[PDB]
Amino acid sequence: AIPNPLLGLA
Amino acid sequence: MKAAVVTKDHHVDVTYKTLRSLKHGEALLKMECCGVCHTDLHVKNGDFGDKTGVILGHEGIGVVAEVGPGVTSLKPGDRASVAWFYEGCGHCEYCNSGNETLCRSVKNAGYSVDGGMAEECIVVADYAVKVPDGLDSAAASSITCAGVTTYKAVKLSKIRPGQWIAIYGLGGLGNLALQYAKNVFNAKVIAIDVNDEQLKLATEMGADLAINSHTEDAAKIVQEKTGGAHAAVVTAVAKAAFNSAVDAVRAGGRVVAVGLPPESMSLDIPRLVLDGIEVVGSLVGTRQDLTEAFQFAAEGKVVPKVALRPLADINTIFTEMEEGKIRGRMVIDFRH
Amino acid sequence: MKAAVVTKDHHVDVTYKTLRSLKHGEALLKMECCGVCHTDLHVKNGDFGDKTGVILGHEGIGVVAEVGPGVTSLKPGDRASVAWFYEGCGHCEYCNSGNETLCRSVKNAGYSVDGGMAEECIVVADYAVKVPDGLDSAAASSITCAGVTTYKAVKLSKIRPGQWIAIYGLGGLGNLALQYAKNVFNAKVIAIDVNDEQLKLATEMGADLAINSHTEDAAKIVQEKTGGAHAAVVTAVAKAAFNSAVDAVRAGGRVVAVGLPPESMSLDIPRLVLDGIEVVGSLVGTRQDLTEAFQFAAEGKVVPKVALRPLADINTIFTEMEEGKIRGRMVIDFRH
Amino acid sequence: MKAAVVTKDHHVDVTYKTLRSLKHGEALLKMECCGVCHTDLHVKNGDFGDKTGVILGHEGIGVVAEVGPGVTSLKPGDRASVAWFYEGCGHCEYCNSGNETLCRSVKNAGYSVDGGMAEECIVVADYAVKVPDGLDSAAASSITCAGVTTYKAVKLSKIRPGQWIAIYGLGGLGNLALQYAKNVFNAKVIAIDVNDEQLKLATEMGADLAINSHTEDAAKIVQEKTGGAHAAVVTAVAKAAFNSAVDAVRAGGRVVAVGLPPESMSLDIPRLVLDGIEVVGSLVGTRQDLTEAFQFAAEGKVVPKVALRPLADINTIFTEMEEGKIRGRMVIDFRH
Amino acid sequence: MKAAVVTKDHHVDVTYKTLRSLKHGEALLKMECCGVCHTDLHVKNGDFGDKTGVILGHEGIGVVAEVGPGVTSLKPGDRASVAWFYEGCGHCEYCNSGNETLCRSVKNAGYSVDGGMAEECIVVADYAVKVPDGLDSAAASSITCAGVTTYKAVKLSKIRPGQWIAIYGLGGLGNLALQYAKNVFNAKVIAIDVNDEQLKLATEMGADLAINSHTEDAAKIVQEKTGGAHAAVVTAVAKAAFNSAVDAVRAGGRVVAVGLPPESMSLDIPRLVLDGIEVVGSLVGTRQDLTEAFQFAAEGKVVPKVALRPLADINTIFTEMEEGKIRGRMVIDFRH
Ligand SMILES: NC(=O)c1ccc[n+]([C@@H]2O[C@H](COP(=O)([O-])OP(=O)(O)OC[C@H]3O[C@@H](n4cnc5c(N)ncnc54)[C@H](O)[C@@H]3O)[C@@H](O)[C@H]2O)c1
Ligand SMILES: NC(=O)c1ccc[n+]([C@@H]2O[C@H](COP(=O)([O-])OP(=O)(O)OC[C@H]3O[C@@H](n4cnc5c(N)ncnc54)[C@H](O)[C@@H]3O)[C@@H](O)[C@H]2O)c1
Ligand SMILES: NC(=O)c1ccc[n+]([C@@H]2O[C@H](COP(=O)([O-])OP(=O)(O)OC[C@H]3O[C@@H](n4cnc5c(N)ncnc54)[C@H](O)[C@@H]3O)[C@@H](O)[C@H]2O)c1
Ligand SMILES: NC(=O)c1ccc[n+]([C@@H]2O[C@H](COP(=O)([O-])OP(=O)(O)OC[C@H]3O[C@@H](n4cnc5c(N)ncnc54)[C@H](O)[C@@H]3O)[C@@H](O)[C@H]2O)c1
Ligand SMILES: [Zn+2]
Ligand SMILES: [Zn+2]
Ligand SMILES: [Zn+2]
Ligand SMILES: [Zn+2]
Ligand SMILES: [Zn+2]
Ligand SMILES: [Zn+2]
Ligand SMILES: [Zn+2]
Ligand SMILES: [Zn+2]
Repeated sequence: AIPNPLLGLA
Repeated sequence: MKAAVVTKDHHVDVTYKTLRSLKHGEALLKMECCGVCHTDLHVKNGDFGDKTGVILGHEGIGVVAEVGPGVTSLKPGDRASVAWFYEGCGHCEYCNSGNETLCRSVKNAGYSVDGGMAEECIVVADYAVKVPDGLDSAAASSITCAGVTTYKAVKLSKIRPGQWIAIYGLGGLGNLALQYAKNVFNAKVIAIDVNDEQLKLATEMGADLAINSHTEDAAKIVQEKTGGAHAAVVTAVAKAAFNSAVDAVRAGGRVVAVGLPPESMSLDIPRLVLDGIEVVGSLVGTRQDLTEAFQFAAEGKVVPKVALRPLADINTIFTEMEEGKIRGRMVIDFRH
Repeated sequence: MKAAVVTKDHHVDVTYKTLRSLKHGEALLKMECCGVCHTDLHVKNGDFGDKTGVILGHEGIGVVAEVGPGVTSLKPGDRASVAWFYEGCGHCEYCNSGNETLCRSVKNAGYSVDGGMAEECIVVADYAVKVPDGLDSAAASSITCAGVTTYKAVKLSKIRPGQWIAIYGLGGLGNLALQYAKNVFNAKVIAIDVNDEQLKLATEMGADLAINSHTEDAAKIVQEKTGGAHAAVVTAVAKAAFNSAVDAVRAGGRVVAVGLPPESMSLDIPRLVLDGIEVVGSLVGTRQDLTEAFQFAAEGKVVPKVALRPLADINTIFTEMEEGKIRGRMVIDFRH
Repeated sequence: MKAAVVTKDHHVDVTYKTLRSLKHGEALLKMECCGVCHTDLHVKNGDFGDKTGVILGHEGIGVVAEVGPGVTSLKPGDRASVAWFYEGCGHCEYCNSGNETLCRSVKNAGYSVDGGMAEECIVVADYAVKVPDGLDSAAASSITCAGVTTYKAVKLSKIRPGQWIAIYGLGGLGNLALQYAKNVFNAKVIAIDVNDEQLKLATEMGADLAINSHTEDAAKIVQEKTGGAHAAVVTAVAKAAFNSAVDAVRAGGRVVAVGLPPESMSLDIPRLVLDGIEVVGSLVGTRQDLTEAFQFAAEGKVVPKVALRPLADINTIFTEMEEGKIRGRMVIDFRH
Repeated sequence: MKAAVVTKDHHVDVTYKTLRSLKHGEALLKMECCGVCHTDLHVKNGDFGDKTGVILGHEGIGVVAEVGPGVTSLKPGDRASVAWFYEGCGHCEYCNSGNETLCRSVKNAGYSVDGGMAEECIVVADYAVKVPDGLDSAAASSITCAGVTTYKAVKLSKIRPGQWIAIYGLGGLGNLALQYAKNVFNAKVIAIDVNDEQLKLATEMGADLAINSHTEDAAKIVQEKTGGAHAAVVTAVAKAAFNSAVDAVRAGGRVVAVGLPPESMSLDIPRLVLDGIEVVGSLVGTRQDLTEAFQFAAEGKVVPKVALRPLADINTIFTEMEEGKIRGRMVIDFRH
């Protein structure tokens, strides 16, 4: 988000 | 039915839940067992954001009890799996290029959708890979994450037969990485861990060399004894192993990062450049990777070390895991 | 003859040097040009160990004056080059697999063997790659390190046509990296530097986007404007660029490390793993890489930014380099 | 509505058709355009078995008029495509590894399912790739098979920038192969055909060399002028072109077969072995390949040569195609 | 010294010769063993043109008796090999990219330069790969061509562990291809030959399936039993095996051509394209390939089947070869 491992995923 | 649910204070509450009805494309699994992954531990501790309320687990093996509208990939009676890669979008730059686990709309069991550490689990049928007939359910649970991840990691490492691969962290993943590296990819293996008991297991299973990285300088020993590993797979839960791996490979060597400690690794830039080192992250495996990983276990080329536990033991298991007391995998057994 | 010689106090002694007679396989070049590389700066500063006494230079272009016994690859009158890759062993796991710059017995001009920043230079004939007729000597000097290295780095980055590549550090290497990426590999390019004059030149040469990473958050902007770069090439002389590059690529993206600051980069492990990032070092290029890189410059597909200086200016040039006052390359001119 | 339907005597009847209702996952396209591909000619001639009764066409561009149950990937008003790769299974060794066009359960538009050479067409929504805003429908139609196929073929050829690629057959596919090779992959191109008008157009569009293989010994001329091509793409409808390409490459070179004459090619075995030649088949492109191919056309990097025709001209077009009188593509236009 | 010399009527004359003095970079080997390769048969038959007068042999193992000027890579007493790849130029597009066997200036022992089927052999020291101490000379002779070639071919096939590979021609090369495929690359193997005796031996050494291609439709059986081989390696001396392999592989499968019959193979174009088949030629191995191949034999992972014969038997041996009567390799023994 970005980056933001895993949490940033849609 | 009973479910392992993440609590606000980073424990697990065994909770009664009633699952919703199936939608189009979904299936209901009656669970036989579910492995406990160290990723479940990261998730419940909040390393990847707060997921209070989520049902844990993505090493799930279940039997199809019911299928929803439109489902042809599964039928009642099939044994199918609940893996970290629970659903990809199926139509993007990652999904269509053979890189589906990197899908940016991915749903992950035990994290962003309810997982398989419960008596029942709703799966998306086309993404719930079937278990081959010749493989017992407890063993299959380990392949569902620990096995497919390390199978793919070694594949991605580009290790060739006869070459040296350093495996850091010989836990649930690492013990299977050793087995895949040795028995399937025909590599020579250095097993590296801070725990002598994990190393004993590695040696029993044919590790060519074993090193305690707490009491020995691992990279120095690898360099001395092998001329530097051609590749490394790092499944450890501490940054020191990732740092050591960079120094343990020979020039041109590839380090495959697999473990997920909430830390940063350090790469000496001149070392990285002047010795042409490569460092790459690997994320579970595609559905085809899992199918292949399952088949190797079905034919006995790898043999997951497992111990069966009741659901009520889940918090205790996480304590054993934290304290480095687990050997191989602990598997929640739901069976009658 | 006059040579640039490293001193104990990390300066350059422009002094008198006399070359020995040739051995079997060698040739004597009368030098025309030698580019000044930032690697020369690291060397004289002691970053790779004390090399007091060595003649610097590995962007050398010269004319063969004499050949030693057994030499058939060069003849008097040929224009040939003195590159970082001065000699490899020709028979090892690296040399025979298409990875010769990683040879562990490599000799490097201006470091472990006398380089080309002098009026004369002894080369190993079969390793002194020839300059093609259509390429002027000053431009060719830049291709001899800055050009071949970045040509190869972009190649190794796996960037495909129409994809986004982030180039960090727009100096001698970086400006040529931009030109190769854009004009040869047909990528879209983000140019990133802390120096506005370097960015002005990058935009002038077709950079699609330009960011000052000292005043702006480069990774954030790359993410916002492009969706994340498919690849990155880091030719900067500071760890911050390497750290930013890691965050500027999209999932599965590859960061190619080229710069050599005596520092460590930091790589967040969950980012590396969960987003499948790759970080790889690249080291100059093979003789075939250089041949190909020269030919692009000969056909005008890349145009080295060069300024000619007398050998006496070498210490001043290094100050200019340190201070970020060079557009492209300074080139020592020995032509009378 | 009106559709181009294959007859038992290998002609087309423009016929009255009423499409069935949409099922789950499907969408109804009102067609704007449909390119005529030489594959449509093979199909109607029975080269791939008797397909009497099928609606032809897989260079289709249409606007979504209606979506069936569960469809979220398309909505009314969207412009989407009907390609050869009309539907894959999504879960097999080919689909999950980035090789989806090789899916053994594939449905192919204009062959094994009704295609887009009709006023309306039913598509499977997740497999009907959207057309980018900046690209006119007629041009898009060409990219939908001729463009994506040759983009992918050049990609698969492994041609590197500055290298020589020999393109055989400069027709609908071949002309676009030239444009992708030159304008996108930065290759030098030899265009080879038996038709001077095709060659004249190729030269106009930047082909470096042009050879009429009815008047010259193509492979010999390639060898003499270039040292042998680094790669070849064969989009010709005659086995002689495939045989020639194998002779026209240099050692280590790759021939990519694309054309579908119902004939066998011949390979000299000692030539194949002693010169390390590679021959590989390429089949359209994945959904990601098409997306990428479309984007190049949207940005004007390739420009399909097209001529618009009413559906009533289909048989005439096929005669023109047989007689080799088409420059680029003929496109059936359904627009007012 | 005695040498196997090719005659004008395609026989061998055992001829007394006095070798010339060593040049710079050369060494003199006193030969211990030289295997008889079917390539020697092709050569003496004139299949590659008239080579009357050449000494045969490129599976040679000898002890260095003398080194010429400048030699440091070998010293008296060393055991070194005389392989097909006798010398490459060292500086070209093939030599520097990891593809040295394709060098267009290559010298081939027993073909374009005197080979090792003689009591003495002059070698180019830097290209005469040393034999590891743990490997007996007779075994080593087979690895020198049969072994390295098939090691490399299987490597080039891209066969992955657990996958099916079809090996055609279970002779000198073929039996070692089976061993490398099985014991080194962990593949499942279909052994295919016209000779039941070769097939019995293949099965004895672990071939998973065995088919006699004279009495059975090999491709049809492969398809039925395995779903199609993931890859094929064709080491047969007849075109029918190359033709069959094309139909034996699954879609996306790779056929590696190794055998050198003076014939052509036929390749159905729709099959090649619509099933994405790959056909590639493989040519011996690089010096690194040979080094690795030797190590596998030194460690007992492959065990060449050899029978010792005096030089006088050479013509009889070629007759046995023609008639398909050799299991493994016949090895000319010069020792004692
Ligand atoms: N990339 C993926 O797809 C993926 C998949 C599954 C798990 N993981 C991650 O892999 C990691 C391990 O998973 P697990 O289930 O095998 O955990 P585990 O608890 O079973 O094993 C952890 C091992 O790491 C070892 N270790 C700790 N510090 C070390 C050090 N400094 N050097 C070497 N070894 C050290 C421990 O002794 C133990 O043996 C976790 O972070 C998990 O989240 C990643
Ligand atoms: N890997 C190889 O084979 C190879 C070959 C040649 C040079 N190098 C190394 O590459 C590096 C650059 O060489 P050069 O000759 O182009 O140096 P240069 O002095 O000409 O250019 C250096 C550039 O880095 C920029 N820079 C400084 N800090 C930055 C930051 N935080 N972010 C972005 N950019 C920043 C400067 O503004 C300047 O434009 C040196 O370390 C050199 O030793 C490596
Ligand atoms: N592999 C795939 O995915 C794919 C996709 C589309 C089309 N195709 C096939 O590609 C082939 C060409 O399609 P097209 O639409 O471009 O046909 P086209 O009719 O537009 O062009 C055919 C070209 O081949 C040329 N040609 C004929 N004989 C030749 C020879 N001996 N040497 C060189 N050139 C010669 C003709 O002059 C013409 O220029 C057809 O067989 C078609 O079915 C394959
Ligand atoms: N590509 C290379 O670098 C390389 C290296 C060495 C040898 N070769 C070539 O490989 C081939 C074999 O060499 P070899 O020493 O193993 O010969 P060999 O005589 O020992 O083995 C020949 C085998 O081919 C079998 N065979 C004949 N016809 C067949 C058919 N129709 N189908 C299946 N099998 C059939 C024979 O039964 C025999 O088992 C020769 O052509 C040789 O020139 C190539
Ligand atoms: Zn897990
Ligand atoms: Zn996706
Ligand atoms: Zn340099
Ligand atoms: Zn070397
Ligand atoms: Zn088509
Ligand atoms: Zn499929
Ligand atoms: Zn041979
Ligand atoms: Zn060469």
